[PDB]
Amino acid sequence: SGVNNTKKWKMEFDTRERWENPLMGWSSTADPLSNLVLTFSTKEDAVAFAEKNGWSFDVEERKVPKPKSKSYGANFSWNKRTRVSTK
Amino acid sequence: EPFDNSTYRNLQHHEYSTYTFLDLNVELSKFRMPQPSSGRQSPRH
Repeated sequence: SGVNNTKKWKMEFDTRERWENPLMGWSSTADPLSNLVLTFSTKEDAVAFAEKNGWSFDVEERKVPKPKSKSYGANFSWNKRTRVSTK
Repeated sequence: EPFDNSTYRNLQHHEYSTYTFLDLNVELSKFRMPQPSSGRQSPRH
């Protein structure tokens, strides 16, 4: 339930082939840009680092949890169906 | 009719029954005025 991991913009590269070794069988790969994840404090800085390094990008806007009005007294409401049956 | 302070006249509780409380509650229902209505039939309905 913590939110301390949703405060910095991340840059990541699309995944690629990941086969299994003929030996014991780890997850091999041939794409060096597989574990590269970069962190940026603002979208503009992040979107600027992409084409400056020359990388086609797509950007998804930050999802802000909308404020929700919560009242404890609603748990026991005279009329409204929000009255709970257990506590 | 004295100041019979030496007698515990509250003995009616001795000859009570299992259903006594709910019995005279039922007999007492007719005196009660209609209850308020919260609208819906249930908090879930």
